[PDB]
Amino acid sequence: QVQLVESGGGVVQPGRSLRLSCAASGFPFSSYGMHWVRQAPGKGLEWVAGVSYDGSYKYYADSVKGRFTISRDSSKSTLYLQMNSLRPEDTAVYYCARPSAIFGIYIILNGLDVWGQGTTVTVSSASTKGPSVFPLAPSSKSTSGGTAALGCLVKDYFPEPVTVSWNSGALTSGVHTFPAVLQSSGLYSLSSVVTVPSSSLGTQTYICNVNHKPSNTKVDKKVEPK
Amino acid sequence: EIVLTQSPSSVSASVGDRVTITCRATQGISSWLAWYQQKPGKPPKLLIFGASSLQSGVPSRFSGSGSGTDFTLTISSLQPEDFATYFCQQAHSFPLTFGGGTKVEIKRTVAAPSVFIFPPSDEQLKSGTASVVCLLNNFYPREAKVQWKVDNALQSGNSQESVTEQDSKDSTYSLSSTLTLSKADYEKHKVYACEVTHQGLSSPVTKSFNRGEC
Repeated sequence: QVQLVESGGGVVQPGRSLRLSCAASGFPFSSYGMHWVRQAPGKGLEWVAGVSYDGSYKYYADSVKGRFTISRDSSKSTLYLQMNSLRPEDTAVYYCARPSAIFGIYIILNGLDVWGQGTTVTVSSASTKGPSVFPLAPSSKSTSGGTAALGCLVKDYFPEPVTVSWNSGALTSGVHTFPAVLQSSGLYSLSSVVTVPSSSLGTQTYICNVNHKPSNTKVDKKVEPK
Repeated sequence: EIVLTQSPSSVSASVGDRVTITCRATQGISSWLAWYQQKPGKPPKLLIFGASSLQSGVPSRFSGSGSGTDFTLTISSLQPEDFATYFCQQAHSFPLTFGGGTKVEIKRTVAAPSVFIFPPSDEQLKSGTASVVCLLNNFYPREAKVQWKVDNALQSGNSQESVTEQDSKDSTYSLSSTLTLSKADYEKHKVYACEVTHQGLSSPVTKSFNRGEC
């Protein structure tokens, strides 16, 4: 009922601009102050900007002063965050948040009642690139055995994310798809692994399905022992 | 600028346990401290404001206390849906400030990792770069040390690590380590090894292959 809908995120090269939007519904919008909060991947929460209910007073973190501009539109019940001179340090998921009232009293400084779903901002000089997919072949140092491990190296793609399934979804037990790491080149790389019984090798085929929609890339890599 | 310091950074507990998280401020914030809950992929969720006032709908097992500089969040009996990250927030003054966060994890018995090493594929070798991957599978607790060695030479600055969350069925972790070399460097040496130090191991486990077909 009461919710904040966000939009405007995306991938942008360093030094460019972006404008975030937060549309409110279900509550009196222009009675509340409003805040923008961001959270870098793996990091914690950081407040970036706030504005009073009437738009007369605006507050900024030191990290964004002179660069970010907060504003609001009462007719549209919409909150804005104009972000200029973006740098990779600004890569995060951005939220709009509403300070909680205390028994009818609207205070801009309180715990944050309601949060938007978030919109992701990526600041990178990298260009869209499909992943290279390499097999992590299962091994042996005898002929028979117990449980074997095989996997899929999804390397050098941009931007996030890639989806990985095994045998078109028929293989889910023992699967670990690891979070991507950001390499020095600016491209991402992750690996998906699965543990199988050693009797399966040779009899059962293992196919790793990698989809990267930003580049319309779809790869089916069969992983067999060398 | 007021800075908040949460303690501890993480805690492992079982369902039914009593968990106590503290938040310390560099200045006095009277009673303008809020507590949040966050699960991966979702926005934060307010639990406490005014340092003791429960949000509407939040279970009564969540209690907040304290004033001035020292504060405390308490969960009187942990429930399965309470394993998440918890943040304190200061609302005494601008700028608004969050604590580093406290992650409450599922406690279980020690589990030693299964270690696997994977040589680079021949398809990648044609591109001019080689990636050796090492897998640590289903271990607990999370603390582990992976050291790469090539011809017994300890590597530095050419590897990256990635860890999953606790598995939904056995509460263990898994870890992937990727050593990245140039093909010329890779063909220049023979034995590639992955050394794993974990408290479930009496001695470090090393897995190794040697380049060729061995």
